[PDB]
Amino acid sequence: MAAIRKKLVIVGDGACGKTCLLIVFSKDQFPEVYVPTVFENYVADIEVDGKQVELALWDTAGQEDYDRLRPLSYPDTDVILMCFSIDSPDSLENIPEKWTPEVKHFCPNVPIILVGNKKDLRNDEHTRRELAKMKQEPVKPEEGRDMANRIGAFGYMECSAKTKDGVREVFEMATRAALQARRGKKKSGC
Amino acid sequence: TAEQLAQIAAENVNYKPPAQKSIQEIQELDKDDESLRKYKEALLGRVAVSADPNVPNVVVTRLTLVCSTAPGPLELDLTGDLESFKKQSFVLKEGVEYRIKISFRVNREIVSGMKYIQHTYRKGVKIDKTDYMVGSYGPRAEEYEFLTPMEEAPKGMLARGSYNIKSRFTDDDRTDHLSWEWNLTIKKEWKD
Ligand SMILES: Nc1nc2c(ncn2[C@@H]2O[C@H](COP(=O)(O)OP(=O)(O)NP(=O)(O)O)[C@@H](O)[C@H]2O)c(=O)[nH]1
Ligand SMILES: *C/C=C(\C)CC/C=C(\C)CC/C=C(\C)CCC=C(C)C
Ligand SMILES: [Mg+2]
Repeated sequence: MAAIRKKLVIVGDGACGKTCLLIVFSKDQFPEVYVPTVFENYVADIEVDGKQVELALWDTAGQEDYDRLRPLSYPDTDVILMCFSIDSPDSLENIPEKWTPEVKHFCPNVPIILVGNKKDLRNDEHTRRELAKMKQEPVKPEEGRDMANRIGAFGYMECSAKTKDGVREVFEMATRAALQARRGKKKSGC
Repeated sequence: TAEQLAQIAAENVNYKPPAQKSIQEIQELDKDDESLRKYKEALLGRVAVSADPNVPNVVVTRLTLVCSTAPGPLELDLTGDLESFKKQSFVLKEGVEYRIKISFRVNREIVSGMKYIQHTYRKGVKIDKTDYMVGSYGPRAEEYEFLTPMEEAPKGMLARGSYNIKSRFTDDDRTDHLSWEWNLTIKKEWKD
């Protein structure tokens, strides 16, 4: 029954789908009415490569007025899911501006996985035309892919909390990366 | 050598810290939102704490060498007289694996980005800078442990001998929490 427990923290601008992803991972039913700002942390038993593993999951408040409060949950962290929304090129822009500096500063040698939220919106008309209202299109998978490369993530995984597509897969990658163990401090010193 | 100490020595973002903010100020933003109150409680957590500007916010208690081999436990008590570390030197066995464990108390406010910077000198030549992000912590009665990632002491004929160390703690605000020097000596074996 009992198992290895790995700590996982999820970061990203606000409006990117952090809380929803988590809800659906526990509850299994996408919020019908009301979305909490922050989901209470909890743990998920998940079975990966036929290994019983336990995953402590922390939602966060991505708004700037918590820039000081938020890092309280970084210590202990085994892996970081860094989120952006696929329907917001503005959130993807913020990845190497705000998120990875903060994370590479607070969790030096901790692996990251780039998580593109709300796939279901990539080919949704309303979305396509609201972005076009300001000369934008939804984020391309090949754009996200090299971001992951640019920030040096473990990998790039994309999903949709609403439709469930790829959510299961997202956390198995996280587990895979938590069970990884070879990093730092690059021979220094001496 | 003593000269080529400087070759050995040649083996050497930006995040920006948050606008300053008090715990009381934090607890009042979005006071309406029940999920956000609980989030705060999970991190701070269930209130209540000290607040008189007068005590320092962070106080570091011991720095300790964790390492299976070792025959004594090895510790710097950093509550006593830091002055008198200039007068003794710790042996560390060449080539061993160790971790460093730091105990400290946070009293009053959030420490943001606490770190431990450690400068190591020999024959007046700085030969290593190292720093471990200890990270962010809120105030609580119970003290905090923090272990650095595993490392190995160096070895060889050169590496054996006497080092002079300047350690300090700071944070993303540049608070000078503590500074001190001590001595280290690297030997073939442990003392005890
Ligand atoms: N279509 C679609 N909408 C989604 C998906 N995930 C989240 N949303 C929606 O987008 C909004 C963002 O919600 P949320 O999940 O709270 O993201 P967040 O990053 O937690 N925001 P906050 O920082 O404010 O807590 C919600 O209104 C939710 O309905 C998804 O996969 N598909
Ligand atoms: C090539 C480098 C040589 C020859 C010397 C480098 C040796 C170093 C940097 C040892 C310093 C490491 C120390 C002092 C860690 C111990 C810390 C505690 C016991 C708290
Ligand atoms: Mg949220």
